[PDB]
This record gives sequence, C-alpha cells and structure tokens, in this order.
Amino acid sequence: HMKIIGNRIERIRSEHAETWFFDENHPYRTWAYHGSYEAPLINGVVRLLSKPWDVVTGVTGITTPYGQQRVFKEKVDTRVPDPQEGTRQVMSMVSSWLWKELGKHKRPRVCTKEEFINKVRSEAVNDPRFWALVDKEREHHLRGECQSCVYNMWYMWLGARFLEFEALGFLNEDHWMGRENSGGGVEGLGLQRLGYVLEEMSRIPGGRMYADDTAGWDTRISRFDLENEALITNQMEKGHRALALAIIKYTYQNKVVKVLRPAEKGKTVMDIISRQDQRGSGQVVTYALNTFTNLVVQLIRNMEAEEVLEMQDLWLLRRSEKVTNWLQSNGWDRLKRMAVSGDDCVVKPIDDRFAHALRFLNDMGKVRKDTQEWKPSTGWDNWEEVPFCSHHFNKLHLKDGRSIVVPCRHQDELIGRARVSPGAGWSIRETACLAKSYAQMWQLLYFHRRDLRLMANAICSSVPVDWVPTGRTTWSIHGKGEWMTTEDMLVVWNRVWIEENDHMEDKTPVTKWTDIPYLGKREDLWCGSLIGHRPRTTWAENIKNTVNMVRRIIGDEEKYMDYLS
Ligand SMILES: [Zn+2]
Ligand SMILES: [Zn+2]
Repeated sequence: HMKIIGNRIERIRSEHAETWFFDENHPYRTWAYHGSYEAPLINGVVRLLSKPWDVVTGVTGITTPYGQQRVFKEKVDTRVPDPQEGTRQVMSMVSSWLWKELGKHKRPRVCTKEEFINKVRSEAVNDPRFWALVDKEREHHLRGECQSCVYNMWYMWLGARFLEFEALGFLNEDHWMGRENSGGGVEGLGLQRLGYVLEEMSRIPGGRMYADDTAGWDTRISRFDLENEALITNQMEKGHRALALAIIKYTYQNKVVKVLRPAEKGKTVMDIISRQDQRGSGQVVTYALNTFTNLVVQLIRNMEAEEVLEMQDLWLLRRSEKVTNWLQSNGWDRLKRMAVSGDDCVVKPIDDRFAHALRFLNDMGKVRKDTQEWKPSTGWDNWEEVPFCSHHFNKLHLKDGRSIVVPCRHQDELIGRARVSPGAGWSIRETACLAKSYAQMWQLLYFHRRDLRLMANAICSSVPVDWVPTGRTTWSIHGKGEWMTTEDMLVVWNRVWIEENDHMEDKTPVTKWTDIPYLGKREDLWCGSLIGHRPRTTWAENIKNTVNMVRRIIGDEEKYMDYLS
C-alpha cells in the first residue's frame, strides 16, 4: 500500500514542504495518516416567489473544516470486518457470472479525448498543456506509477477524471447497466419511467416488494467488492486493460485523499490520508460500479432466501456447482425481478423468505439503515408506496381517462433545492435562468403538485421567454434534463409522457395543461403541500403582484409570457 501511494505522498510533501508537518494528535482511526500542511448562496428569484417557505425549516435547512471533520468522524472514519472466505467465494462467483452476462452483447472500449471534450461542452479541455499533463500521468500509469490522482474530500482533478473516463467510461457511454443489458438496472431511464418499472415488478408473482436502504453504502464497499468489480478487466484487450488496471489499482484500491481540518486561532490545515477500501463518491463510474455490486448483493440475498446458500457456506463454500446452476437457471429471472440504481434497490423475490435472508447480507457488511441488524425486513404490498431513487410513484389519470405513472417526493426538498444558488457573483440573469430550469423541470415531472405547478408558472412568468435555462436541478442520473430548453413545455410534456412513452398505448396528444391532473388533495398534503394554509393562500392570491415585482427587477423592457392566466 505504501509503495503504491508513495509518489503521490512525495509529490504533495514537496509541493508544500515549507508548511508540511506531522500531527501526532490527528483524529484518524481507520485511515492511514501521512502528514499535514497549512491551508488558506440563495437564488433570489426563487426566494422572492416562494415566501411561505421562508418559515419552513424543511426547506430552509437545505464548506467549513469544522463540518467536514464532523461528517468525516461520524461517516467515513469507520471500518467493517472482512467477510468470511465462503462469503467472498460467493461474491467472486456471482460477480464473475454477472460481468460475463453484461458483456455478452457488449465489448469494452477505450473512450476518447474528443468524447470527453464533447461531453464537457454539454476550456481547460481546449488547452494543449492540460492534455500534456494528462498524457504525462498516463505514461506514468502505463509504467506502473501514479503521481497526481488524489481526492479532495470527493472532488478530483479533471485530468484524473479524464483518465478514469478513458479506462472505464464505456460502462456509462455504452449503457452496460441499462435495463435491456442488465435486467435489473435502470440506467438511462428517467423519473418519468421508473414508476412503470415498479408497477411491472408488482405484477410478477412472488413476495412483497423490498426496498432496504444500506447505511452509508459507499463507506461499506470492501476491498473484496473492489476486486470483484475489477473482474471486468478480463474482458479487455491488453492496452485498455493496462489503463484500467492502473485506474483501479492506484485510484480505487489505494486512494489518497486531502481533507481540511481546523487548527489554532482560526488557522486551517490540510491532512493527507489514505486507505484501501470504500467508494470514492462522485467518480466517473461510481454509479455504474455501485449498481453492479448492488445487483450482486441482491442476487446473493435471493440465493440465501431460496436456501441455495446455507449458514455453513459462510465459512467456506462447499459445492460451488449449486451456485453456478442457480445463476444459469434463475439468474436472469431474478435480475428482472429487480430495479437497481446505484445504492438504491427494489426487489420482488419469489416469496417472503427474502425478508429474513440476512446472514450473507450482514457478513458482506451491507447492513440495513434504520433497523436492528437481525430484524426481518418489512416489504410493501403496494408498489405506489415503495421508495426508489428518493421518490415514490403514483398512477394518475388524464382527463380523457388515460393513466400515467408519475414521480413524487416530499415537496420541501424540491423547493429547498430550487432556492439554492451554487454561484456567488451570480447576476440576476444566471439566477433567473437557473430558476427557469427548476420551474420547467417541475412542469415536466411534478406538474401534479399544486404548489409546484403554481410556483413554476410564476417563475416562468417572471423570466424573459427567450432566456435559456442553465445550471443543474438534480444530481440524479434519472433527471435527464428535457426541461433544459426554450421549447414550449406542453410540447415537451407531450413528447415525454405520450409520444416517446412506451407505456402510453394511445398516442393522442394532450392540448392543454388543465387536462393534466393533480394528485388528490389528501396525497398532495401528505407529501408536503401547503394548500389550505393561510400564508400559502395569501401567496397564491398575491402571486401576480409578485411576478410583476420580479419583472420590474429583471427589466420591464424584456419580453414576458403569462403562464398563470
Ligand atoms: Zn494517477
Ligand atoms: Zn407523493
């Protein structure tokens, strides 16, 4: 490990030699500590148009070394015992099988510089020097060394991210975890489709639907998980394999991290730590690898439930042919009984033995959130109540009687995130264009929420019609950004929910917003609506005044549209 992280530690120790020191009283328990050195937000438009939520802490409650240290000590400075050898044998077998299924109709490839550039443009990438540094680190990797692939507690230098993209980006670009290729994956599906996936699963004969969340998934990715994820390199030709093995072994299996920590009299230090497991969040293929390993975990849980695996198999896997047979016979059926998106999963097992199939799950360190370790899981009878990707999904009916299945979540989080501006010296223009992005996203996905349809229409009425939406409104890969457009949102709504919606049999267009339904009031309120409560009523009654205010701020000379009418 030390020989692997060596030149990175040296490269930092020398960039910072005059302030470099070793803190004997550092707080790191499960990370290797190597030394330290000395170290150095509201969207106004949305806020002006969402006054009732100024006093809603669920909304308003949404950098400092003092915080990073706290979250590090409680979340990341932890360790889990190794799984037993039999458990590890099962993990390796299932991983090998799954990789071979995923690669049956797809071949790994190197992703290109121009792919990365084009993906970025949707100008460090248009400096030759950047690519000189990149080529440089690359030849280091090809020689068997790493100088500069270091995490900031988990952001990374754009060059390192390009090398990762080059070696493993194919998993994303060629949709290895798409539902067609993986059975249980959902990569490429939007929030406008996931609900249909859950409904489909609800129809499969079997037990309840289970959606257990793992407590701190990324922190419970083991070195064995990483080794099993690395098995994809066996499907690569040798050069590609060299690049990928470099990325995995020097960046995944042996990571170096810089993290901030408070010092004396307002001063700040940077600590350099390292370890050999856990997932570095926010890497290029973090999502794909999380999806992979979660699929493996659920397959194993099903095998325990169905009594293919027994207690004795934890210590040492006796006859492994039973595992191979179960995978070849039932593997794909079980995969199609899953919806897995990174660390999130829903499973429809063949019966409810799944609920108490916990031995391998717990031995793998994948302990369930908010539950006693050996308390059986509780599943759902009603697919519309199942949590998945921070949402639940409801069937609603258009005025003409056709049904749609829509994404829903507690409203406070949506409004709270829309109020956040990532910039600083952000003009009214960038602020307004971001507000417009949120509004149009709500029009596409959360139109069925009264407060959000109203607020979105006010925002869209307060921003010049020709201003193009900018910024990002979600980190979920299932928010596909169809709303990032100046195209009319009813047209976009039709394309998303009718035209290109395979679960919409009748392709008759919807020609007005009033034909598009809300949740029932009970449901709207349950999920955080303020309909009926006085500040919200006042807000709605005054909304045109407020819109005119924002218009006067941005400029009365601009062209505005009335989406409130
Ligand atoms: Zn490197
Ligand atoms: Zn809801």
